[PDB]
Amino acid sequence: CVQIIGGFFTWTPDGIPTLSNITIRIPRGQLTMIVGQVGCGKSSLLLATLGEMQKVSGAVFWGPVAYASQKPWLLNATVEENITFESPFNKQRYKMVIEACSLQPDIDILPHGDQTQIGERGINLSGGQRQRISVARALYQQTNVVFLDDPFSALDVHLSDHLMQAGILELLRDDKRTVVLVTHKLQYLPHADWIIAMKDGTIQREGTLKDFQRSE
Ligand SMILES: Nc1ncnc2c1ncn2[C@@H]1O[C@H](COP(=O)(O)OP(=O)(O)OP(O)(O)=S)[C@@H](O)[C@H]1O
Repeated sequence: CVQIIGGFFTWTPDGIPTLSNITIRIPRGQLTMIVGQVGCGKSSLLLATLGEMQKVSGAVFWGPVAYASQKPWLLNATVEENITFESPFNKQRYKMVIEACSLQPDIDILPHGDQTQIGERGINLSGGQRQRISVARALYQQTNVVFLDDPFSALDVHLSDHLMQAGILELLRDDKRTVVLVTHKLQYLPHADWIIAMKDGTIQREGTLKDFQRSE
């Protein structure tokens, strides 16, 4: 599991802290949503769980962890390359990830059916395509933990439903990975195990769905 006790850090060598008194357990094989308002330390907590931000006074334990950031990024290479990301290619695995991301038709829409040279930052692609490619990169890698920083911001309702069904609840939940996804929707609340509510950089309440509905 991913254990955190006494969260405390900020974005400076000295200054007022934004991370304050966070204690969270992320057990294996469990969907964990993080919900809250705009500016409640969701992605900050994501990067702190990563070890990206060495906290001032606190303990954090859990490694190579797959992670798709909020702002999508690409390489100066092909689509297959960005989705493989220096990994030995697979037939069934890669085709599964391609189909489960609702990406094969739009991939075939491009001027080059595949191995198309993705431009610098993705000028000849749209935001939703970049996001789907990032989510495919995150899902395709073989690892224990996956983070997805709101992968449903530039997607429709149909594509988001198909992604959360085929790629998340059927493919991620298949191999029993520790999926930690942060977003704000309705369909995903009853599909997770632990609900995490954040307010002003503090965990307001914590627990499961029933422990959240039986509390204030
Ligand atoms: N890379 C960074 N460097 C310095 N400051 C940052 C950085 N990222 C975020 N911040 C600051 O940290 C504060 C909180 O940022 P976030 O944690 O990303 O907000 P959030 O609502 O919890 O998650 P979002 O909005 O979905 S990314 C913001 O006010 C930023 O000014």
